[PDB]
Amino acid sequence: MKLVRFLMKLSHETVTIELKNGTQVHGTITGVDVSMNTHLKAVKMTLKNREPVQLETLSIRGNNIRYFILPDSLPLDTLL
Amino acid sequence: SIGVPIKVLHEAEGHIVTCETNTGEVYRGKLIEAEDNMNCQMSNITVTYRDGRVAQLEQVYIRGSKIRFLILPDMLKNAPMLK
Amino acid sequence: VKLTAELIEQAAQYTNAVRDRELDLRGYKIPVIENLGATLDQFDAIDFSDNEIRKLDGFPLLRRLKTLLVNNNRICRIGEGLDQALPCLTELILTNNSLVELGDLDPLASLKSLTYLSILRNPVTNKKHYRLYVIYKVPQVRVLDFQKVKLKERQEAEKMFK
Amino acid sequence: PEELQKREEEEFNTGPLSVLTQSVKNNTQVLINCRNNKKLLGRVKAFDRHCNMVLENVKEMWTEVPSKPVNKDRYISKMFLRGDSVIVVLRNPLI
Amino acid sequence: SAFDLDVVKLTAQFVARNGRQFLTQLMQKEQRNYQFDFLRPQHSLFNYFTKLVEQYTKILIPPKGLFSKLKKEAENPREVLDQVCYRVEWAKFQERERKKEEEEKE
Amino acid sequence: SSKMLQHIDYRMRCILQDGRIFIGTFKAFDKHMNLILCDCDEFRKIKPKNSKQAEREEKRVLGLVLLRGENLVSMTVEGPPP
Amino acid sequence: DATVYVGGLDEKVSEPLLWELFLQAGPVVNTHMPKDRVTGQHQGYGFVEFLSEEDADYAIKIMNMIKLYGKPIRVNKA
Amino acid sequence: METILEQQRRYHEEKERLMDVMAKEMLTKKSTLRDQINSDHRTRAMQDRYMEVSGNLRDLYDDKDGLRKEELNAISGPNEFAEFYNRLKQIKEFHRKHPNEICVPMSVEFEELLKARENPSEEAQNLVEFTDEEGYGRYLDLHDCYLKYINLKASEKLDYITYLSIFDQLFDIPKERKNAEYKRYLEMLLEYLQDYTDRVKPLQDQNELFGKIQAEFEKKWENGTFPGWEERAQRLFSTKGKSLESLDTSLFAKNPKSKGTKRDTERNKDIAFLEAQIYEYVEILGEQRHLTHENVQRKQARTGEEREEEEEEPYWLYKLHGLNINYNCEICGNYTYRGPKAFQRHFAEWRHAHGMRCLGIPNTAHFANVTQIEDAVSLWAKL
RNA sequence: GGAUUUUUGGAGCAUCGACCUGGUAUUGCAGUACCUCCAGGAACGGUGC
Repeated sequence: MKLVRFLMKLSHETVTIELKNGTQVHGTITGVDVSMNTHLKAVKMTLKNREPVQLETLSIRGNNIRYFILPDSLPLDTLL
Repeated sequence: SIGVPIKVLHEAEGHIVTCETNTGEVYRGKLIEAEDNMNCQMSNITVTYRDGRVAQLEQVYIRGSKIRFLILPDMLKNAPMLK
Repeated sequence: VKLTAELIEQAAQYTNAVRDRELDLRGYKIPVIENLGATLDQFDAIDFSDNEIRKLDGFPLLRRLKTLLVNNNRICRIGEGLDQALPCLTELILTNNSLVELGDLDPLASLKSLTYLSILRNPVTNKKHYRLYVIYKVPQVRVLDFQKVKLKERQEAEKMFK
Repeated sequence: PEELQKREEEEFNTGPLSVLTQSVKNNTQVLINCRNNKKLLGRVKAFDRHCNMVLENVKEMWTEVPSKPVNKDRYISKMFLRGDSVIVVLRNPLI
Repeated sequence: SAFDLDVVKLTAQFVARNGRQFLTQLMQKEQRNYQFDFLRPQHSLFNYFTKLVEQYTKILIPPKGLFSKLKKEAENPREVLDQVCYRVEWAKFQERERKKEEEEKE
Repeated sequence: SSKMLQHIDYRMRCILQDGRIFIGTFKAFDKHMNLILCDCDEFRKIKPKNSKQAEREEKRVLGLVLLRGENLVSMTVEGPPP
Repeated sequence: DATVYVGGLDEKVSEPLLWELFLQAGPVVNTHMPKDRVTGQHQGYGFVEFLSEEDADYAIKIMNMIKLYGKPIRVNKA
Repeated sequence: METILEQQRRYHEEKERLMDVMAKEMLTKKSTLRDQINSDHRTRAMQDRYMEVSGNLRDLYDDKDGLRKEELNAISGPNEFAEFYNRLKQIKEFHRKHPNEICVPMSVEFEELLKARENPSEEAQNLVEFTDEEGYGRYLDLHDCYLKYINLKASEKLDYITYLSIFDQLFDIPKERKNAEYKRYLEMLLEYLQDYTDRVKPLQDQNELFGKIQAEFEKKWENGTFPGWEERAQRLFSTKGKSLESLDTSLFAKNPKSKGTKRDTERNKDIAFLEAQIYEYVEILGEQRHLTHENVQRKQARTGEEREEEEEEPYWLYKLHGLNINYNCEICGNYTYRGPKAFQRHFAEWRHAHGMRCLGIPNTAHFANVTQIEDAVSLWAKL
């Protein structure tokens, strides 16, 4: 099975998406598509050796995201 | 189908646009014909080579794999496709 | 009518002729400039034509601003904390003001990144040695009242008031 | 359909990702190398055809130069890694 | 109604510093050609003027802040919570007494 | 869903892969993460390369800009539609 | 001044019945009974407009002890 | 300004309104834990505002002792009152009533039906001080602390149950060394536990509890709080025994015990204070830790579906009938009518009769199609 | 939805834009890359190696 369907079934979860170019955005993921497009609201983004800025809304692409970090209160058996 | 930025880039042919390469070079010229895969064919192009040295080349063709951005002129801002 | 955030949110913000973001606020007659922090540093030029601002003060911390247009007003006094709020100021348009004394331009030398200034149509320019005092106060300004600085004018400014 | 799912199961059990099938058989920790020189040690809970892995109780270690670089590492409870940044996947690590 | 309220507050402040019931700073003002309709008890504003005079008299207490400082109401949240619980218990007792009076009337 | 079309024609800032940020009115988008930013301005930070020099960001306005999806990293909202 | 409001009437009372009951004290020029068109039932109130204000006041003053269907009907000036 | 008369009475009225709002909040019943926590936070904010108002009113007594000699004097009086009445004799052209003299503090200390929040506490939110895993004081988040302990220990042989069993000890032997790098994680865990204890009970006096904890750490924990029957007296900083009380008193002021060690009372005093605060937070909030351990055991023992369920908790009718057509009726105050048939039905109505009775024209059939007042007057005069 | 143009990896030197001084011709109606030339100083900055 594809792993995009497990990531698409995530709403109102405070996750942390680490991008490829040293960027890490931690926030509540509000929308996910089949192309791994992560639309989050009220997130905090920290770049490579930069100050963590805060944004009201962010839309990270699928090819620009490198890794994801989910909370510990998230079962993986029901999402797969 | 065809995308709306792809249709905006195809409708911008015949005017002076400015494509940007992946190595930092910006080539500004008259876009003769465009493609759906961001292929920019421009005449009277001005290459910069990421150092400001703008040389005048003729019949340049930049592929869509290295095309980072495409500055369109302000005359196409009132297009009905963008609404 | 006082200036608030509703007057700044309903104003027309677009691209000016100098390829910069400018918000038009002409025809308001605001007696005091306040609550200008609603732009979230998304503008580079602020126009304040046809205003009744008696003192140029109350400016929030804006780093993206690079041009100030305070022409056609009645500004008699100038604020002192202008360099701490606009560190990237480059253009200053203070034409048609009520400046009479030469000490009003003494906080205006606090801006280190200022290179453009306009103090035309003012009673302070009618006094003697006004341009020499303006050159000796702020040496970083390169264009004063649509005129470039001179080396002989800089020598006369460094020689005078010794 | 069912035949495509059976072909995908055969390609996951007998193909190159069969060592990844060792990650879901005995729940053993695997070592995955990233593009930013960060080695992640941990078992894989879910996988796909595009090498997208779901790691549980993973430890990500890397070398950061302040001199001599130190082995600064972190421990995540649950994480997801895309297949584009995966370089080398080791089934049985040393330690 | 701000001027009438200010005049009533001034009358309550001038009447609270009196040394007698009839020898006040407002009884002599009635004979000094000063029209004050709030001094008569027949008006509806007299009930508010009496409450303002009672508040001005309670503001001159020795634990009201003239010669002493309150420490239980100003430096003890537990005492304020106990006072709020006692006020809630008194309100519940008053509601129970009102319910008993309504049941007796029924 | 339609999460990408909800922020259409607004003053959005998209971060590029090279570190630059293009702020403009994103009027048109596509499935390939393309963006058509009218009156766009691109800002790129420059390295100080010294001990006492500060970090500056050169910003240049281009107008209508067609940004592809291979260079765009993340897009954030910055300002309401005028 | 010549209109009197009658309240406290049941829903079973009709407008010719109210006109015949109001005719015992004086001739009523007009009788308006507001009722809901969705349900077809009256609201228990009506307006009787006579030819003069004195006759309407005499009809409102003499209808203080009227009982219809066990309910007392009240008359007020409107 | 009447700072002793008007300002003190205003502060007393504000304190009485705050006490009445606190009594109305305490008398009302609660149904949820988050709403009760928000009500407790609003009551703590109101108590802090009342304490600030009492501290501001308690300092307005310097000039009162000098003004009480002139205020209580019977020789003065109506002269200054007549001067103040002449000063208050300005223009009364501002015809506007202000009923918000006492109703505005009553409405500011109240809540609405859509949101049970006060007017100073309208911007307060329970999501800005507590996480989703805590549950507004129901449980404690210990995943990040367990991850930090697993990163510091550099071993994957410690699960959540083992970390909960190691964290449950108060006076037992520690799992790591006292002079190691575990104290930097223990200080952060104590700072998190102190914020969790301060967030679980906002109505309690945190300053008095901190002063009592500091007094218990200074007077008791620094003088041998754990007696024995080397085992008679133990030191928390030096981690060494003592034969008797006299030897411990002689070694308490020693040179290795003051600053001649790496775990003396000079540098390792803050770590000992953080350990004492963590022990006090574990002893005071042991029931919350037991509830969090039971919730973690219930989440670990459940399946995937049970964990997912626990984690989720018309123009045609207006054009054919002649509607939407503006018609002016000058008889009934130049009213508007949206139909000819509607105007013909409203002409023989009570409103048109009441409009025509003002001019003196009786309600007849001759004035049915009359619109102007002059034409109706001419038709009434012709008959 | 995984195989060359966009979404599961290639992973001190060269040049341009300015800053300040003198001579020099054009006084001209357009939506434009750019925009006369020479000489002197610079202790201004970006890009790749």
